[PDB]
Amino acid sequence: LSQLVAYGAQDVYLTGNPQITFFKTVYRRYTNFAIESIQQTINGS
Amino acid sequence: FTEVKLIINGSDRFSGRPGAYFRLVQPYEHHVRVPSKSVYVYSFALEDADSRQPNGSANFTRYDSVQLQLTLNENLASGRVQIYAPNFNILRIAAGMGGLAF
Amino acid sequence: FTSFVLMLLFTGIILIATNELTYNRPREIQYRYLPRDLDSFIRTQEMPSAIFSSM
Amino acid sequence: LYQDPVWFQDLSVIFKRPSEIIPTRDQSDSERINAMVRLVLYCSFAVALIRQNYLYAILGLAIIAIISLAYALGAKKTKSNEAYGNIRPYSVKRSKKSCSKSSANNPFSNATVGALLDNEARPPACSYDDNDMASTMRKNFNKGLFRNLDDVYEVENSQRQFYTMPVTTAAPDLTAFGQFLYGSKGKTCKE
Amino acid sequence: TIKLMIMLFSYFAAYQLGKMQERPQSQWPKAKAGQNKYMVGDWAAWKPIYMGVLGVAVLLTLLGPGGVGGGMGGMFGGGG
Amino acid sequence: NVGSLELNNLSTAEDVATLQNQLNKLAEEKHKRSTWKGLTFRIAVQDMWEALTGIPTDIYQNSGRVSLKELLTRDDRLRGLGLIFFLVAVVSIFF
Repeated sequence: LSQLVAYGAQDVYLTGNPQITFFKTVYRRYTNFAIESIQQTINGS
Repeated sequence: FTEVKLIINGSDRFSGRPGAYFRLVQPYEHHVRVPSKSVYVYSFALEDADSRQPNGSANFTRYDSVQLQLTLNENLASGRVQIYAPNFNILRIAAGMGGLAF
Repeated sequence: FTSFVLMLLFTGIILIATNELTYNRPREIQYRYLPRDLDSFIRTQEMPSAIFSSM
Repeated sequence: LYQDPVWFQDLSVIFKRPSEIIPTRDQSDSERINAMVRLVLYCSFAVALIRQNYLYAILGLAIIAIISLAYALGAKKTKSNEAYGNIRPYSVKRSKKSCSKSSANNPFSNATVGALLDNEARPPACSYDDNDMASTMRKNFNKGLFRNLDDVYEVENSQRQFYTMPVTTAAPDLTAFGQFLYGSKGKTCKE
Repeated sequence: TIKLMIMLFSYFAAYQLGKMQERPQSQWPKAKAGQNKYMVGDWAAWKPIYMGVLGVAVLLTLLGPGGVGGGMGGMFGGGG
Repeated sequence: NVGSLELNNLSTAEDVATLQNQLNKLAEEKHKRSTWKGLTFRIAVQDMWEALTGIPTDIYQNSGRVSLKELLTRDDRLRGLGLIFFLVAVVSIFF
């Protein structure tokens, strides 16, 4: 997290900051994941 | 003390002198105040109470043997003779590190 | 005999002076500031998508 | 962990410290090249001294450059000299054993998931003291991490917890462990 | 004497089967029972080396971006 | 849209400096081009300085225990051996 950071042209030249209307939500596209719940074994009475 | 003498490496540093000299005269001449109490002193430097400037010193690191002779009065109780010797050193500070040089 | 090696070094050292230019090979890449709006957008965004990149 | 004696190649000035070796035997390829260098240097210098024309030494240096350049450029990267298990049949001559050097993504070469990434067969991370990889490991650990400057024997940022696991390959190499506990003893009494 | 001198080296080149070399792996140390030898570092002596090591560590920290913070603030600079 | 991180600039720079990174690396580019241009064929009088740097330092390189040939000669020293051209010219004038 402490390393110097910079962007290439592909994240600057080929893009930009779109203007967003309060009332037009643009939702973020995200990674694919799933959530499970399982029991762990307890060692000790 | 009726008489006081300092001996350095077997030799007299000064001729022995009466205790009164060391109690009354020496601090008159060399320090800020005369104690008026029976405190005996001797300086190796001229005119001070630190005074924020050395006015001489005796380098005892070269004295292999130092003795001081006291001729005591005849009405003393057995006990302590507390001897102090304020001296100089070099405080040295560098790159975050402290310490005192000999 | 001696003049032979003298001329050999005479030409060889000029050859070396020609050769030496090849040694230093640094990479050049420049730095520039983000556009203000794009900079604000990047600073505002909360998720990074891809985790990290080394170049 | 497998260890080998020290050698070096003709660069620097090693060609004089273990001097008076001329021709190769049971030596590493770098040592064999060094021995050839010694042969050529002594031969050409002696020839130049016998016939004082001052050019046989030049030809000796030129052929030294030829041999060294050939060795430097023509090396074949197709080496898999990795020792594990019961057999090391690839070569029996002196050579440097393969090591998986510490990397930025894997500072301690613990083979957590790096083995499944690209290597498949990953050479063991060799000893802590073999090739100065201790300094590289410390540098890689102290990448992007700030110290409080109250510990010059740094333990404050938890060096101790991190370490190299005993095995750094996909398999524990159980055959070597068994041979360690139970020697082959060659031809035994029952045979 | 060319043919001869080269062969003299050839004869010697063949002969010196073997390879002497610098000690490999790691060097080792011997421990007195605790009488009769001087410690490697004076016990009073050991603390100073601690202290000596610090000089280097602090000097590295005179350039913040080059390493690890100090006891306050921070400092900037660079090379050339 | 993506985070790319540059680890170092030939000397590890922690992600604290902001403009020092630009100043340092601009100085790096300037030094690299200065060395390239003063190290190419086009030289005016700098041969004397290169030779005077070459001889004592070339000798001293062997005063260390070792010195790699990639560094005994290629550390701005190769044309530093250009003084041999001067000496052979001198002797050819003589001889």
